[PDB]
Amino acid sequence: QEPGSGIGYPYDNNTLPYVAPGPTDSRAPCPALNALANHGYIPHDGRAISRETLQNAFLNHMGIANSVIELALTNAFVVCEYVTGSDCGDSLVNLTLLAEPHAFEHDHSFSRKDYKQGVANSNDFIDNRNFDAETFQTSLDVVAGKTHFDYADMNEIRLQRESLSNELDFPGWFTESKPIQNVESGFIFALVSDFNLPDNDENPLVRIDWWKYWFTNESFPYHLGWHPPSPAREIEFVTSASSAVLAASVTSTPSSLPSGAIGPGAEAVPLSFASTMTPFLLATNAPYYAQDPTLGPND
Ligand code: HEM
Ligand SMILES: *[C@@H]1O[C@H](CO)[C@@H](O[C@@H]2O[C@H](CO)[C@@H](O[C@@H]3O[C@H](CO)[C@@H](O)[C@H](O)[C@@H]3O)[C@H](O)[C@H]2NC(C)=O)[C@H](O)[C@H]1NC(C)=O
Ligand SMILES: *[C@@H]1O[C@H](CO)[C@@H](O[C@@H]2O[C@H](CO)[C@@H](O)[C@H](O)[C@H]2NC(C)=O)[C@H](O)[C@H]1NC(C)=O
Ligand SMILES: *[C@H]1O[C@H](CO)[C@@H](O)[C@H](O)[C@@H]1O[C@H]1O[C@H](CO)[C@@H](O)[C@H](O)[C@@H]1O
Ligand SMILES: *[C@@H]1O[C@H](CO)[C@@H](O)[C@H](O)[C@H]1NC(C)=O
Ligand SMILES: *[C@H]1O[C@H](CO)[C@@H](O)[C@H](O)[C@@H]1O
Ligand SMILES: *[C@H]1O[C@H](CO)[C@@H](O)[C@H](O)[C@@H]1O
Ligand SMILES: *[C@H]1O[C@H](CO)[C@@H](O)[C@H](O)[C@@H]1O
Ligand SMILES: *[C@H]1O[C@H](CO)[C@@H](O)[C@H](O)[C@@H]1O
Ligand SMILES: *[C@H]1O[C@H](CO)[C@@H](O)[C@H](O)[C@@H]1O
Ligand SMILES: *[C@H]1O[C@H](CO)[C@@H](O)[C@H](O)[C@@H]1O
Ligand SMILES: *[C@H]1O[C@H](CO)[C@@H](O)[C@H](O)[C@@H]1O
Ligand SMILES: *[C@H]1O[C@H](CO)[C@@H](O)[C@H](O)[C@@H]1O
Ligand SMILES: *[C@H]1O[C@H](CO)[C@@H](O)[C@H](O)[C@@H]1O
Ligand SMILES: [Br-]
Ligand SMILES: [Br-]
Ligand SMILES: [Br-]
Ligand SMILES: [Mn+2]
Repeated sequence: QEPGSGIGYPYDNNTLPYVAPGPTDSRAPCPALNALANHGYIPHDGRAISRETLQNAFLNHMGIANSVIELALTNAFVVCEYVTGSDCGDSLVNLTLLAEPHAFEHDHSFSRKDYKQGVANSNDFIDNRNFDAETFQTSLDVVAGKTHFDYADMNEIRLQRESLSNELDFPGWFTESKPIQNVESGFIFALVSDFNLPDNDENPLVRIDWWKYWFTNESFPYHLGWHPPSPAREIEFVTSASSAVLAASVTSTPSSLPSGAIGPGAEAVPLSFASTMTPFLLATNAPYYAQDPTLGPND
């Protein structure tokens, strides 16, 4: 928000306003990076981004400590080298390359379509990067009529997304990605669980309106009482939440789940790509921004 507005105070004492991305700006498949870039906490054009810029942006503006993004930084740079064909040093070329499929970006996302979702021909691909309202609605519908949800609910959401994706994706495309997805499940708990409840740290419940605002608007739900977690969330919280989601008993089982969907997931690890492997072409769509309504500088 506008620095003088004091909307972030006393959690964030140095805010910057929301500015919609323009057609030439680079955006990510990540709702967090996109929100940061929309505020200029990382470059508004989404290009030439250092590790420290990301670290400071997450820590100072979203209450996410360095430990939370350690692997994510490593993997961002692995993907940058893979896509561009050379080492990216400490300047991530852009955000858009992070939507390279079957890499850091993955199938069965909560709010994005898959790279080959619903395509008639094997060579076709679609926008697996920008926010997709319909896809996100398939996630929200699992918790329809509710204001909050718990670990077991999140487990049901990711299962619904896996089932839909396995059914809709071009045959042979679908590839399950429980370890990366469920770090992101833990990220959702870390950012938008309800810290106003007494047992938040031990038993976090996602506030659905906060989650919807963040994902749909790619800006921060201050108007709904949200603020950056204080103290900043650490990696322990995230991976514990990840484990808890996958540990939670399944009471409704969708059909067409891939093998071993239900049960513990592997620890997320650094990505690696063979030098002989050429990257898949990136979707070229202009960056998404909220238009129903469009957002003001304080939104
Ligand atoms: C340098 C740090 C980060 C990088 C490079 C990064 C990268 C990515 C990428 C490539 C995806 C796409 C995966 C897919 O859904 O197919 C993604 C998704 C996601 N990211 Fe980030 N991320 C970072 C930090 C964070 C943080 C700190 C949060 C919140 C605390 C966050 C929240 C999410 C969520 C919730 C998704 C899933 C979106 C969906 O499934 O629709 N990210 N991220
Ligand atoms: C973010 O950065 C990525 C990585 O550099 C950009 O994707 C790449 O964009 C270039 C164009 O600048 C594409 O190069 C073209 O490739 C075709 C076919 O290989 C060739 O005939 C053209 O002469 C040109 O070299 C490249 O394919 C593409 N990489 C991938 C894997 O899709 C991306 O455009 C950047 N996005 C933004 C919004 O900045
Ligand atoms: C995206 O942000 C906009 C702007 O903050 C939200 O619009 C507001 O919605 C609330 C209800 O929750 C109203 O009190 C305000 O009057 C709205 N303002 C405008 C301009 O409409 C919008 O709800 C957010 N989107 C989501 C899905 O959370
Ligand atoms: C992205 O741009 C490419 C050309 O630069 C197209 O060939 C791709 O099909 C893809 O097109 C989509 O996104 C662009 C934004 O650059 C739109 O202009 C198109 O209408 C399309 O949605
Ligand atoms: C914001 O400023 C107030 C008043 O000086 C201070 O008490 C608070 O610690 C600051 N918040 C942060 C995150 O530094
Ligand atoms: C989240 O983190 C837990 C613990 O590392 C994993 O089991 C899960 O698969 C996801 O990566
Ligand atoms: C989540 O999982 C990691 C291992 O993946 C632990 O290091 C952490 O303490 C938390 O349980
Ligand atoms: C790891 O940490 C999470 C979040 O604090 C808990 O919910 C979980 O039970 C485990 O202790
Ligand atoms: C990972 O961690 C979670 C939360 O502590 C457990 O519920 C799960 O069984 C696994 O050990
Ligand atoms: C975990 O527990 C639930 C009940 O909470 C069962 O429905 C499920 O089959 C699993 O054993
Ligand atoms: C078991 O409980 C889950 C949520 O924990 C529901 O989504 C499901 O329909 C069943 O009642
Ligand atoms: C739905 O069905 C699966 C397997 O049939 C169970 O693992 C799950 O607990 C739920 O009952
Ligand atoms: C229980 O919930 C699952 C996952 O959301 C559905 O696939 C199933 O139809 C039932 O409603
Ligand atoms: C987004 O842009 C629209 C213009 O259509 C305004 O009406 C709105 O206030 C917001 O700034
Ligand atoms: Br670029
Ligand atoms: Br489809
Ligand atoms: Br796994
Ligand atoms: Mn995806």
